[PDB]
Amino acid sequence: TMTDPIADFLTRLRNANSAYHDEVTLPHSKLKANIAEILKREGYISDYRTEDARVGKSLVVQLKYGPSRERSIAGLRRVSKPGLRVYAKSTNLPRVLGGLGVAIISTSSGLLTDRQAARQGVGGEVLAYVW
Amino acid sequence: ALTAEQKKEILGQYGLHDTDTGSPEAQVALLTKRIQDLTEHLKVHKHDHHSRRGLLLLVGRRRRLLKYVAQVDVARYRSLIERLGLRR
Amino acid sequence: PTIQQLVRKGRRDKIAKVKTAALKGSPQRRGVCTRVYTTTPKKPNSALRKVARVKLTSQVE
RNA sequence: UAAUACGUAGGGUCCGAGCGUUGUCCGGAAUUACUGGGCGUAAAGAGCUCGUAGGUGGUUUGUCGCGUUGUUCGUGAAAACUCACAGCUUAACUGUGGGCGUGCGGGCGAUACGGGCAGACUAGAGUACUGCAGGGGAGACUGGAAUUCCUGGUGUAGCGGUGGAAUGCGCAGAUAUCAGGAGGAACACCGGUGGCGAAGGCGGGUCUCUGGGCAGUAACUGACGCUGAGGAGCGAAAGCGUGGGGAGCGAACAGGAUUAGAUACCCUGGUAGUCCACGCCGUAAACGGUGGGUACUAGGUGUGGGUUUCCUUCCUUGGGAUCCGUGCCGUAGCUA
RNA sequence: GGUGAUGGCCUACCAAGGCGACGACGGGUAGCCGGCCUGAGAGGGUGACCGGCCACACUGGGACUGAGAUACGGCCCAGACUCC
Ligand SMILES: [Mg+2]
Ligand SMILES: [Mg+2]
Ligand SMILES: [Mg+2]
Ligand SMILES: [Mg+2]
Ligand SMILES: [Mg+2]
Ligand SMILES: [Mg+2]
Ligand SMILES: [Mg+2]
Ligand SMILES: [Mg+2]
Ligand SMILES: [Mg+2]
Ligand SMILES: [Mg+2]
Ligand SMILES: [Mg+2]
Ligand SMILES: [Mg+2]
Ligand SMILES: [Mg+2]
Ligand SMILES: [Mg+2]
Ligand SMILES: [Mg+2]
Ligand SMILES: [Mg+2]
Ligand SMILES: [Mg+2]
Ligand SMILES: [Mg+2]
Ligand SMILES: [Mg+2]
Ligand SMILES: [Mg+2]
Ligand SMILES: [Mg+2]
Ligand SMILES: [Mg+2]
Ligand SMILES: [Mg+2]
Ligand SMILES: [Mg+2]
Ligand SMILES: [Mg+2]
Ligand SMILES: [Mg+2]
Ligand SMILES: [Mg+2]
Ligand SMILES: [Mg+2]
Ligand SMILES: [Mg+2]
Ligand SMILES: [Mg+2]
Ligand SMILES: [Mg+2]
Ligand SMILES: [Mg+2]
Ligand SMILES: [Mg+2]
Ligand SMILES: [Mg+2]
Ligand SMILES: [Mg+2]
Ligand SMILES: [Mg+2]
Ligand SMILES: [Mg+2]
Ligand SMILES: [Mg+2]
Ligand SMILES: [Mg+2]
Ligand SMILES: [Mg+2]
Ligand SMILES: [Mg+2]
Ligand SMILES: [Mg+2]
Ligand SMILES: [Mg+2]
Ligand SMILES: [Mg+2]
Ligand SMILES: [Mg+2]
Ligand SMILES: [Mg+2]
Ligand SMILES: [Mg+2]
Ligand SMILES: [Mg+2]
Ligand SMILES: [Mg+2]
Ligand SMILES: [Mg+2]
Ligand SMILES: [Mg+2]
Ligand SMILES: [Mg+2]
Ligand SMILES: [Mg+2]
Ligand SMILES: [Mg+2]
Ligand SMILES: [Mg+2]
Ligand SMILES: [Mg+2]
Ligand SMILES: [Mg+2]
Ligand SMILES: [Mg+2]
Ligand SMILES: [Mg+2]
Ligand SMILES: [Mg+2]
Ligand SMILES: [Mg+2]
Ligand SMILES: [Mg+2]
Ligand SMILES: [Mg+2]
Repeated sequence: TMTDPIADFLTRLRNANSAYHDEVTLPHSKLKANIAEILKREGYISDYRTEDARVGKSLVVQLKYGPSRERSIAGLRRVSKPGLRVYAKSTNLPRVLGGLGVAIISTSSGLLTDRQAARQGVGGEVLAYVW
Repeated sequence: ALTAEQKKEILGQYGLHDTDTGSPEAQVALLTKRIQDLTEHLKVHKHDHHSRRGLLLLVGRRRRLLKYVAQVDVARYRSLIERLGLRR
Repeated sequence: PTIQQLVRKGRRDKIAKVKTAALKGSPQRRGVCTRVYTTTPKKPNSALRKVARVKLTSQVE
């Protein structure tokens, strides 16, 4: 049972990075689209896209790798999952790699990066710790 | 099992129209007729645990479909229950 | 252990293997000697030590 | 018997107006693993299923925002901790008002995700159209070879047995061997690292009723999904009840033998059971020592199942593609 | 009917229910808390003093006084203890 689309998408991304893929195909969703917004604007995924398939709209992810073959994303771990969900206050926003990482936070405006949320003073739910 | 002639007949007089087959009502009708015939047979053949497993599987399927129907629309659910004689 | 199991059962901490049962949590007990004798330690170390059997205020032998 | 570990000495070490012992409690103890554990064998996946409650959800179209954060004033006693200042000659102490005070209240303004509410769609799931292979399951029917036994011939001194021998059965005619008859259990070859079954496990055929799994058309329902505490059903063999059956095999039990000793290994036999019918009991190293389900991730070598399509002889493990199950070896990773 | 104040606080009659596996009722433990010790932390332990509340006054009960009684050195009764 696909009981966590976000987790499955992140697992697919990290697995594709490990297997040295170029394109990852997933069913398309609004949450997937906006999360791709976040990651692409941060510069972790070279570029996304949404297409049309036999049944439902999907998406393909284009990654990058460091100039010396370097992996673009090192580790991917979900934080707030079905059952165990995690939130944060305006002051206790999570710190990843001492700021070297990006944590996806759901705030009133939408999903914004950790720095955006910290500067805006807004908070919400942290989605994934990307490094 | 139910063969072509009466399976078509049951689809015909129990479906919304004469084309649809995958309706929950068609599902329940087929399941009920099969279970009645099969319980008639099992009252003769006693220790066929292998097929009473399918018994329980079909019963679970019936109950799951009935839960779905009662959750979605109660009027049709109760009408079907009454017109087929099921206790629940 | 899944979160629902944790909620269902609660996490139990170790039950302390309390030593020195005689003082029952006291740093001291006073007693009266009943006998004086000697005993032989286990196989690795052999000797003739002096041990005393004492009656305690907590009535433990 | 020649101690840096006992005691004495010196010398040295830590500490100090206190120094040790003991005892309670936290820590390292991530040694109850939320942060932040593991389950193959080191301790652990139950024996396997359906499935109630609970826990959880495959999509987008829509509002209320009760899960949520959003800010404003509005509570949070003093005392204690943290910052700074202030003085007791510095000294503990307090002279000092700020600052601290991790939770709770309503009013003002948000909707991204996270529930219920709401109508619609289908990539899960499910049925529907036609095919498929199969030791799947239950009842009944039936054939064969063989053991054993009864009867009857031919037929002669042994037959059988183990490392050897006697218990054993024979001169009342053994063994063998041939005719006939009886009857119970089980089906070699097919038959394999193969089928199916959720799991135990299941195969000589025939018929009867019937379950499960898979392929193409994708017609239809449309968030029905997943798994499951308790509960309940299934569940090898051994064992028990009742009544049948009881060839072979064979615990226990007798004898023969080896052995110092054999209440065993071996031999002669041989009762439970082994089979039928219905009830029971529910444990196995019930193992793949790995719970179930979904998604993703280089290959190589085979089986079986079903599909298509082309060299096209269109014969053909000729070639391509597809999906299901099934053996072994292997990268990256993981792992003691 | 009763209370300074609603209410099974007490009484009568009606109905059979209420509490229960998001742990009732049962058993052992023990004053709660701001706090004290520990730990980077979450957390664990714990309730010295001070302080905010609670309950107790030889053991069991009850009531008077009033704005105010669990009435510690206020009252009555019963048991124990000591004494005249
Ligand atoms: Mg969605
Ligand atoms: Mg987690
Ligand atoms: Mg069939
Ligand atoms: Mg010496
Ligand atoms: Mg010494
Ligand atoms: Mg010294
Ligand atoms: Mg300690
Ligand atoms: Mg652990
Ligand atoms: Mg082990
Ligand atoms: Mg286990
Ligand atoms: Mg068991
Ligand atoms: Mg608001
Ligand atoms: Mg406010
Ligand atoms: Mg306030
Ligand atoms: Mg103050
Ligand atoms: Mg401090
Ligand atoms: Mg000063
Ligand atoms: Mg201050
Ligand atoms: Mg704290
Ligand atoms: Mg729901
Ligand atoms: Mg439509
Ligand atoms: Mg479907
Ligand atoms: Mg077949
Ligand atoms: Mg049967
Ligand atoms: Mg004869
Ligand atoms: Mg013969
Ligand atoms: Mg359609
Ligand atoms: Mg379940
Ligand atoms: Mg359920
Ligand atoms: Mg259970
Ligand atoms: Mg349960
Ligand atoms: Mg049962
Ligand atoms: Mg039962
Ligand atoms: Mg058996
Ligand atoms: Mg048996
Ligand atoms: Mg017996
Ligand atoms: Mg029996
Ligand atoms: Mg019998
Ligand atoms: Mg017989
Ligand atoms: Mg024997
Ligand atoms: Mg013997
Ligand atoms: Mg025998
Ligand atoms: Mg067991
Ligand atoms: Mg087995
Ligand atoms: Mg299992
Ligand atoms: Mg799984
Ligand atoms: Mg390999
Ligand atoms: Mg590697
Ligand atoms: Mg009134
Ligand atoms: Mg009342
Ligand atoms: Mg009344
Ligand atoms: Mg108390
Ligand atoms: Mg505190
Ligand atoms: Mg800590
Ligand atoms: Mg802690
Ligand atoms: Mg406390
Ligand atoms: Mg005070
Ligand atoms: Mg106090
Ligand atoms: Mg008060
Ligand atoms: Mg009292
Ligand atoms: Mg009083
Ligand atoms: Mg007093
Ligand atoms: Mg007095």
